[PDB]
Amino acid sequence: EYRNWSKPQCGITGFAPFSKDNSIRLSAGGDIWVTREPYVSCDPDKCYQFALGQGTTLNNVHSNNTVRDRTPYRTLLMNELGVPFHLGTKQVCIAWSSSSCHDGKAWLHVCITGDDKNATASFIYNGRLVDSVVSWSKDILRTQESECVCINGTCTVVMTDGSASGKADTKILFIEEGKIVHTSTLSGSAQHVEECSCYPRYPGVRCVCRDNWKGSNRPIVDINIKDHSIVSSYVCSGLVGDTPRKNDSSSSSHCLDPNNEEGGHGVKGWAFDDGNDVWMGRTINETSRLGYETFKVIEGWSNPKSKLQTNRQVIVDRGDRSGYSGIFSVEGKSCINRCFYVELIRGRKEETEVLWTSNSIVVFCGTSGTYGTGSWPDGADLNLMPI
Amino acid sequence: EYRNWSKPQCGITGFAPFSKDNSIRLSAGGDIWVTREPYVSCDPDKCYQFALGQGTTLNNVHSNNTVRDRTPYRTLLMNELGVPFHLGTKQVCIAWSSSSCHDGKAWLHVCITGDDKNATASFIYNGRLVDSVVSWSKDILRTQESECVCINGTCTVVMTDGSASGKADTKILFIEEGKIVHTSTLSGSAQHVEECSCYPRYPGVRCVCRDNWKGSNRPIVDINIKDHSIVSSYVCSGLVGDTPRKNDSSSSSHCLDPNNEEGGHGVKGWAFDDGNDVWMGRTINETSRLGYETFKVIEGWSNPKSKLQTNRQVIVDRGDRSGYSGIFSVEGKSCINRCFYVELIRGRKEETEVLWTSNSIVVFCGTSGTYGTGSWPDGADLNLMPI
Amino acid sequence: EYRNWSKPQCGITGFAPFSKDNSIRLSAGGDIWVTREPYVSCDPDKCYQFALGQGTTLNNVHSNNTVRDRTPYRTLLMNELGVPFHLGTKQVCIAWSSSSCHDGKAWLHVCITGDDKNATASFIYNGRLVDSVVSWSKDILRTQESECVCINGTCTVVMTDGSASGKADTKILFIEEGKIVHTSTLSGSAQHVEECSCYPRYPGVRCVCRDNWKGSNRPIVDINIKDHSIVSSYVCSGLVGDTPRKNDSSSSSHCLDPNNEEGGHGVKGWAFDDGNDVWMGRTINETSRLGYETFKVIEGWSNPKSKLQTNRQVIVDRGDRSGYSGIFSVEGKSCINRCFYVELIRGRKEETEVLWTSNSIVVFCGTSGTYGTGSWPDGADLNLMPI
Amino acid sequence: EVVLTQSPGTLSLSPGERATLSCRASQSLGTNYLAWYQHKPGQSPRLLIDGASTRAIGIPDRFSASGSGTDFTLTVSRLEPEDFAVYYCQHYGNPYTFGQGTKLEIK
Amino acid sequence: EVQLVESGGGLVQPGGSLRLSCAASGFSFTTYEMNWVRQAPGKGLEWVSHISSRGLVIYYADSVKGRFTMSRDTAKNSLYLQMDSLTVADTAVYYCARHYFDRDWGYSGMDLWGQGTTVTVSS
Ligand SMILES: *[C@@H]1O[C@H](CO)[C@@H](O[C@@H]2O[C@H](CO)[C@@H](O[C@@H]3O[C@H](CO[C@H]4O[C@H](CO)[C@@H](O)[C@H](O[C@H]5O[C@H](CO)[C@@H](O)[C@H](O)[C@@H]5O)[C@@H]4O)[C@@H](O)[C@H](O[C@H]4O[C@H](CO)[C@@H](O)[C@H](O)[C@@H]4O[C@H]4O[C@H](CO)[C@@H](O)[C@H](O)[C@@H]4O)[C@@H]3O)[C@H](O)[C@H]2NC(C)=O)[C@H](O)[C@H]1NC(C)=O
Ligand SMILES: *[C@@H]1O[C@H](CO)[C@@H](O[C@@H]2O[C@H](CO)[C@@H](O[C@@H]3O[C@H](CO[C@H]4O[C@H](CO)[C@@H](O)[C@H](O[C@H]5O[C@H](CO)[C@@H](O)[C@H](O)[C@@H]5O)[C@@H]4O)[C@@H](O)[C@H](O[C@H]4O[C@H](CO)[C@@H](O)[C@H](O)[C@@H]4O[C@H]4O[C@H](CO)[C@@H](O)[C@H](O)[C@@H]4O)[C@@H]3O)[C@H](O)[C@H]2NC(C)=O)[C@H](O)[C@H]1NC(C)=O
Ligand SMILES: *[C@@H]1O[C@H](CO)[C@@H](O[C@@H]2O[C@H](CO)[C@@H](O[C@@H]3O[C@H](CO[C@H]4O[C@H](CO)[C@@H](O)[C@H](O[C@H]5O[C@H](CO)[C@@H](O)[C@H](O)[C@@H]5O)[C@@H]4O)[C@@H](O)[C@H](O[C@H]4O[C@H](CO)[C@@H](O)[C@H](O)[C@@H]4O[C@H]4O[C@H](CO)[C@@H](O)[C@H](O)[C@@H]4O)[C@@H]3O)[C@H](O)[C@H]2NC(C)=O)[C@H](O)[C@H]1NC(C)=O
Ligand SMILES: *[C@@H]1O[C@H](CO)[C@@H](O[C@@H]2O[C@H](CO)[C@@H](O[C@@H]3O[C@H](CO)[C@@H](O)[C@H](O)[C@@H]3O)[C@H](O)[C@H]2NC(C)=O)[C@H](O)[C@H]1NC(C)=O
Ligand SMILES: *[C@@H]1O[C@H](CO)[C@@H](O[C@@H]2O[C@H](CO)[C@@H](O)[C@H](O)[C@H]2NC(C)=O)[C@H](O)[C@H]1NC(C)=O
Ligand SMILES: *[C@@H]1O[C@H](CO)[C@@H](O[C@@H]2O[C@H](CO)[C@@H](O)[C@H](O)[C@H]2NC(C)=O)[C@H](O)[C@H]1NC(C)=O
Ligand SMILES: *[C@@H]1O[C@H](CO)[C@@H](O[C@@H]2O[C@H](CO)[C@@H](O)[C@H](O)[C@H]2NC(C)=O)[C@H](O)[C@H]1NC(C)=O
Ligand SMILES: *[C@@H]1O[C@H](CO)[C@@H](O[C@@H]2O[C@H](CO)[C@@H](O)[C@H](O)[C@H]2NC(C)=O)[C@H](O)[C@H]1NC(C)=O
Ligand SMILES: *[C@@H]1O[C@H](CO)[C@@H](O[C@@H]2O[C@H](CO)[C@@H](O)[C@H](O)[C@H]2NC(C)=O)[C@H](O)[C@H]1NC(C)=O
Ligand SMILES: *[C@@H]1O[C@H](CO)[C@@H](O[C@@H]2O[C@H](CO)[C@@H](O)[C@H](O)[C@H]2NC(C)=O)[C@H](O)[C@H]1NC(C)=O
Ligand SMILES: *[C@@H]1O[C@H](CO)[C@@H](O)[C@H](O)[C@H]1NC(C)=O
Ligand SMILES: *[C@@H]1O[C@H](CO)[C@@H](O)[C@H](O)[C@H]1NC(C)=O
Ligand SMILES: *[C@@H]1O[C@H](CO)[C@@H](O)[C@H](O)[C@H]1NC(C)=O
Ligand SMILES: *[C@@H]1O[C@H](CO)[C@@H](O)[C@H](O)[C@H]1NC(C)=O
Ligand SMILES: *[C@@H]1O[C@H](CO)[C@@H](O)[C@H](O)[C@H]1NC(C)=O
Ligand SMILES: *[C@@H]1O[C@H](CO)[C@@H](O)[C@H](O)[C@H]1NC(C)=O
Ligand SMILES: [Ca+2]
Ligand SMILES: [Ca+2]
Ligand SMILES: [Ca+2]
Repeated sequence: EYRNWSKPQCGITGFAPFSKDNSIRLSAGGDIWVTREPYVSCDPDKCYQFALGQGTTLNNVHSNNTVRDRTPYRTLLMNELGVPFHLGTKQVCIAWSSSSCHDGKAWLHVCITGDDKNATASFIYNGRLVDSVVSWSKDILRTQESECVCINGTCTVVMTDGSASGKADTKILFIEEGKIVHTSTLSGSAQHVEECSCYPRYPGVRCVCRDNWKGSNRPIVDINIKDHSIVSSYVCSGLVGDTPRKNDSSSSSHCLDPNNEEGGHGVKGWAFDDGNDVWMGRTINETSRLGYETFKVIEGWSNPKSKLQTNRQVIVDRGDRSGYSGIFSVEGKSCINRCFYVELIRGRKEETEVLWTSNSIVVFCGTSGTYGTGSWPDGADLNLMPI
Repeated sequence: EYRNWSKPQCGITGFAPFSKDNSIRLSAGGDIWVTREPYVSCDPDKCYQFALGQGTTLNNVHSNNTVRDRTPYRTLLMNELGVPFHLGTKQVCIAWSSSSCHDGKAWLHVCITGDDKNATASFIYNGRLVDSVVSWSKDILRTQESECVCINGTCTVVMTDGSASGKADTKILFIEEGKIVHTSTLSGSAQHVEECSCYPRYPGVRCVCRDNWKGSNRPIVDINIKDHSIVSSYVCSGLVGDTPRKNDSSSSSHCLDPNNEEGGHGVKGWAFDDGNDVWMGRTINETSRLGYETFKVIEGWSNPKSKLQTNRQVIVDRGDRSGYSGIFSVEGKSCINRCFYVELIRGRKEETEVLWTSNSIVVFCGTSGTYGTGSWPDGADLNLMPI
Repeated sequence: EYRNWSKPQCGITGFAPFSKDNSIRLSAGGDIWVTREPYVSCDPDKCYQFALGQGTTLNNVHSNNTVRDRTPYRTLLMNELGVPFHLGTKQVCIAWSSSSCHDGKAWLHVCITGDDKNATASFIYNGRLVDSVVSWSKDILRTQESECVCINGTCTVVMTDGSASGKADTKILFIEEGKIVHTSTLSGSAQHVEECSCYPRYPGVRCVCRDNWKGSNRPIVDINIKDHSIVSSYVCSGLVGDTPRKNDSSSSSHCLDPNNEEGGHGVKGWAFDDGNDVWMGRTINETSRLGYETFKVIEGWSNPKSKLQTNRQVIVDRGDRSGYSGIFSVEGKSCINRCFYVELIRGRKEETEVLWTSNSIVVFCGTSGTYGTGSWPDGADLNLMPI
Repeated sequence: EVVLTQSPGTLSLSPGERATLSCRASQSLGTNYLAWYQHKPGQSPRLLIDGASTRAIGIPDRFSASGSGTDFTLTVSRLEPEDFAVYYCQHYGNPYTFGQGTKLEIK
Repeated sequence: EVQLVESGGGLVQPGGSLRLSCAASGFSFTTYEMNWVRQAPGKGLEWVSHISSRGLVIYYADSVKGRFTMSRDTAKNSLYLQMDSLTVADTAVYYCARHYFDRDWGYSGMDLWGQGTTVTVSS
């Protein structure tokens, strides 16, 4: 009944289209939730999409000025993958930060809400409020914004608390049926760790995070699900994945330390490893969240100074808007497949012809077959939609 | 658990009304998806309707100019047979071409999306992206737009790639649990094959396709689900079913070759065989997609030069709009029943009082009892509906 | 697994409120189907409401002039008891007349649609179109408009065909898993039989119908589910239940024949027997469908010339609109309970401030306990609702 | 090999009359690959009629079209001041060819 | 908003070369058929060339055949006309237009047009 992710990793030559929600296009006619920060997670049967909704629909007076991220009204919305966030959507907890697991028996939700100083993280398992934690650093407590990973019933959640540009306390929480059985403080070479995309690299969990303080390469957190031992490093490829980043010709990485290049802010993203090569995805524009491309860097997980791509794909066109992206793993018949989702953000603070901010999602999965080209933007026309 | 379609074919004297969705009539008040190219398929319990939605509702600003067929936003929508495509509809893949099977265990979806030159078919089984293929002819890769057929877990999908008026590469793909185990190139006397309506004629699959290049008779593809051997011919009846077609007084067939009569374009349709007779359905107007009638041609599967109808029915009236139609088989208690669906297209490029294009569906099933007369149009009044 | 209705009848002293849908009140804001001719039926777990929808919602341009009863667009809608007919309602067949059973294994739907001359009755069982029949009298083929009754897998449906004021052919059809195994022509003293409310009076079925030709008392059809032998008579109570009817002081029954009193038209209603007494329900106004009261006539099932009432209840008030009402039986723990539903009609042909016609439903069930007084009208204010 | 001869050259009329333009085709052609365009001078061509019978998106109701085989016809039922321009009939099936046009000028 | 902007019109002495460019905004060339159409001064519209969405040049006008080369970049969404050996008859206003090939119905017809660029071959 429990899920242990024991199978090997599927052979990946690229990613094929899997899903699209068309949320903003449907919001022009119809009642659709205003969301942001989505992700995808699958129980052993099918896949579900999650988002953080702002407590209102888009054709709503309350949709005005929804660019904030921490309000008492944001909740965690869950549907099946494909069903748009209509008014029948079940909102499963109060949260302005969230993460979700399925251990093979029941769903686990980690939901952070409350004051910026004193914040509360509720751990909900099987429809019960099983546990709760308070901020340790008395700052904005926050978590992965994507799926967490369970192996043998022990699920792991990475939670950060502290300054965005400075030393912050990051912890890894080991949860069993909603109860927190252990908590390990982060240790290693990664200085700033946020919004991690974790995947089961049996026998453990590997997370690729964002460095929001001093690096444009991504941190790596290796969690030993068993000994509860944490290792930290940086993604070693010379083609770094965070945005803002420097241009390909003038970019660098350290394999151990932040590269100190255009590392002021960032975006949530993903990466995983195929032998020595690294499969990664990033925005096409190096400064704005415009476009989205995935590719493979040869010897990119072991060697810096490597800038040899292969199997490049353009998921979202260079002129179109993207946002947070993340990884989730799907148990196949003989191996474990890796899929990713891209969040396509539309609205205020970058397009001033509307008063709202929302997002749509596009989902791709790895394939051992062949694939073509394309581009799957959001498609909404905001010049005609209601303000 | 697997489905093998071993029972005989039910005795059919005609078809009785089974379902109607009233999509366009409900779209005037309420949020209903803009769709086209629908079909029906049944798991061993109940029946489901599928469609290709344009990523918007009808009372929507994005509903304007939805007559195109290949956009990055079209997805595959699935409900139970009868439930209209409301905003709670689950859209199961990104696709501007599609087909769907149920092998008795899980649903299989074949979904085509992408650039016209590159195009990818994602094969999704049991909620996983199991396989993927690229265009072989670097043209518009396309598939049946109706249900595919599985026998003993091996499902079969007919996919065409190449010029619409010329030699195109058609292949038959044999899929096992989402994985493509074999691929047979088409061989036989059928020159152009598109949009096939396939049914399990145990021990194999028989598909009646459209000839979009040089014939107004329909092609026939006989797939041996076991030896993976393909045979091709043409529907032998003197009353041909494609539109455009010549008048009944002067129409012909070849039983091997295209008739070279009014074969420039066509419409997706169906036909099957009862002994030597052929049960078929076509539009009442010989040039436009207006009306829909089904009948039986005596010795029509065996003899060109037969124009003898019997058991004629008028499913949609001469002046009411129809469109794509197709077949699907339902396992009965002691035999296999044949049903068909008709797509009733409404909107732009034929009715210039609206800016959108959408469809409704009407479903009939074969019966061994008696039946009456009637006519079941779409019924929407576009003079009063929003533009 | 089959349902045999073997338990006794529950002790009934009156009826208690069970359900209300508030369809018209919700239709003012929101998308709700335009329906009429509803009923209720229960599978061994819960209860479902059915209606004949006009293929449109109420805030719709197509809602105009929906007082007709036979259009190509009416379908049969099914929800759980309580859920209003929103746009997610599954419409289960094309029908402008309908009836529905549950034999303990699967649902049976009898659906009549088509031309007035040549009409078709489809018999759908377990999501398959199992059988079909044509009009025998080449007139308006019609059925119970309420639930049918199954005993040991054999379900019984009463279908009338012919003139409304004259001799019409009524038949009782015995169906097994959707297949019509037998058909008995009606025989007995009942001359005109329509819109029967049937209930399992083990070992058979007892139906109380409407006499639309020459009587204001109700006919009774006793079907022997086993020998397929039909008996007909009239409800013997001196307080007759049809409307139009004569005032209590001047009314009469005959217990064998029509009373020939105000028998021109009528309304669908119900009645059943408790020993010699009759439990019945009718409209409070003797000429219009205004109000609804149920009561018990002492020795009313055996003696014409009895006008002794007791246990009277006012389900809808004298000045509030009612309509079709019917009976359905629910299997209890130790006995069989009788419930009824009342259809509250609102709109055109009686209230000329709107262009539509729709209905709501109110459901009561028998009780062995005590009860109070009340009145549960529809409550819609049509002077403010959209036309 | 199909030469589309627009029949009337320089038709002249006054606002509010009905104007009938004709495109005759050498050999018969599929009657669903013929279109009608409007080219007011100093402005890019605008598509009026498609498939020989279908009004484009946004075109007023005045324009209608018909035809079959070798004959094609366009008619602005009630003229307007700004409906005065050159009108082309195009065959966008094989073989590709345009027309020479018809000039509408206010009298 | 979709728009087409043609550029590169200029004086060319006979025997020369000019490259016209049409930049497209609001759509992708990977799904639309693109056309070059010219109007010589005092004559009607003439269809110069047509390219598919799959990248094949389906047609070149007989006069332009052998001298003009029509191409497209699907990364920048640009259409190009390399005109070689320009004669005085090639002085005209040039137009990039767009139509569609539908799987069900077929070719549709040029609904989007550019501003136009004038190429004058002189002396
Ligand atoms: C139909 O779909 C398929 C699948 O979607 C497409 O096939 C894919 O096509 C892309 C096309 O580029 C292949 O991408 C790979 O890109 C690598 C990175 O270079 C690219 O990105 C960087 C950043 O954008 C750009 O800067 C590049 O442009 C240049 O700059 C870099 C340095 O900055 C230079 O290195 C370049 O030379 C350019 O100056 C590019 O956009 C690229 O390195 C990779 O390499 C292939 O080709 C090189 C030679 O250049 C070989 O040494 C190398 O081994 C690779 O060759 C293999 O792949 C080709 C197929 O492209 C095979 O034919 C060879 O046999 C060999 O296996 C490559 O370009 C992506 O790999 C590919 N995926 C596949 C095949 O699965 C089709 O293009 C598409 N077709 C249609 C009809 O549209
Ligand atoms: C109540 O409902 C029932 C069930 O829906 C209806 O019964 C059905 O009625 C239809 C229509 O009459 C029967 O259809 C058959 O039509 C065949 C020819 O197709 C016709 O339509 C097309 C399209 O318009 C035309 O192109 C054809 O015209 C061509 O040929 C005719 C004459 O051949 C020329 O005049 C035309 O100019 C064209 O050249 C047709 O009009 C027809 O072949 C078929 O044949 C029966 O009748 C002929 C004699 O006319 C016999 O030779 C043949 O053997 C069949 O005879 C049957 O009928 C008798 C009496 O019922 C039976 O005793 C026999 O056993 C045999 O079954 C037929 O006419 C359709 O068959 C029928 N279905 C069933 C199940 O009965 C009722 O009409 C309807 N009544 C109402 C409205 O109350
Ligand atoms: C709280 O709720 C309870 C339950 O809802 C209510 O109790 C119920 O009350 C009703 C109404 O009083 C009882 O109805 C029975 O009505 C019979 C006659 O119905 C009358 O109305 C109809 C329609 O208007 C008329 O047709 C009738 O006939 C009249 O006209 C005809 C000619 O056309 C004449 O022939 C008739 O005589 C009338 O003039 C009636 O007006 C009535 O016959 C029945 O009789 C019972 O009560 C009478 C006295 O009222 C007794 O003499 C008789 O023997 C019966 O007595 C039993 O019931 C009473 C309770 O009412 C007990 O106290 C006695 O001990 C005995 O058990 C009766 O009136 C209905 O039976 C009753 N249901 C119960 C108790 O379960 C309460 O009223 C309500 N209280 C509030 C509002 O606070
Ligand atoms: C439905 O869709 C069509 C297609 O987009 C819309 O029609 C188009 O609307 C735009 C904006 O009005 C027009 O653009 C204008 O063109 C003129 C020159 O023709 C230019 O001077 C203006 O600055 C502007 O660019 C466009 O021509 C027109 N195109 C077509 C094909 O008609 C229409 O607005 C939409 N209609 C509704 C009711 O939503
Ligand atoms: C990549 O970015 C670097 C800056 O990190 C660019 O280098 C500068 O470019 C400008 C403009 O050409 C020059 O004036 C500077 O002298 C360059 N400085 C450095 C640090 O080299 C570089 O040109 C960019 N490359 C590309 C191809 O965009
Ligand atoms: C990446 O996005 C930026 C916006 O942050 C683009 O910068 C724009 O460039 C155009 C000229 O190319 C200017 O007219 C605009 O003013 C610029 N800023 C904005 C806010 O629009 C930039 O070109 C994009 N491309 C890359 C690869 O840097
Ligand atoms: C069936 O179609 C044929 C054409 O294929 C029609 O035959 C032509 O009809 C016209 C008008 O009567 C005549 O001028 C021609 O001489 C006929 N030519 C041929 C090829 O025969 C035929 O009339 C149509 N029949 C019906 C009944 O509509
Ligand atoms: C089939 O449909 C066509 C339309 O394609 C009908 O043709 C119309 O016929 C009427 C006269 O009967 C004309 O006024 C119209 O101009 C025609 N065209 C259109 C586009 O409406 C045709 O009559 C229909 N019937 C058959 C059997 O051919
Ligand atoms: C019940 O109805 C009868 C009619 O069937 C009424 O009897 C008639 O009433 C009118 C008015 O009082 C008299 O003019 C007639 O002479 C009566 N005729 C008959 C046939 O008796 C009776 O009054 C009604 N009773 C009540 C109380 O409404
Ligand atoms: C039953 O309903 C009728 C309507 O069919 C009522 O008749 C109305 O009575 C009032 C006076 O009481 C008149 O002003 C109206 O003109 C009548 N007709 C209508 C159509 O409103 C009747 O009063 C009701 N009551 C009974 C018991 O007969
Ligand atoms: C993981 O679980 C599967 C099935 O539950 C089992 O077959 C496998 O042996 C397990 N792996 C390990 C390492 O225990
Ligand atoms: C998981 O459980 C299986 C069976 O208990 C065991 O063999 C394996 O060592 C465990 N692995 C981890 C990572 O806990
Ligand atoms: C097909 O399956 C059914 C039930 O699964 C079985 O009874 C039947 O024998 C099978 N047919 C063949 C030919 O194996
Ligand atoms: C399906 O499987 C059954 C049992 O193995 C076999 O008898 C039958 O021939 C198979 N049918 C086909 C054609 O695959
Ligand atoms: C009716 O069915 C119940 C349970 O299925 C059973 O206990 C009872 O004996 C049956 N009644 C008859 C008369 O067979
Ligand atoms: C119902 O079933 C029981 C058990 O088969 C049987 O004893 C009884 O006679 C049946 N009654 C009918 C046929 O109504
Ligand atoms: Ca950074
Ligand atoms: Ca054809
Ligand atoms: Ca009566």
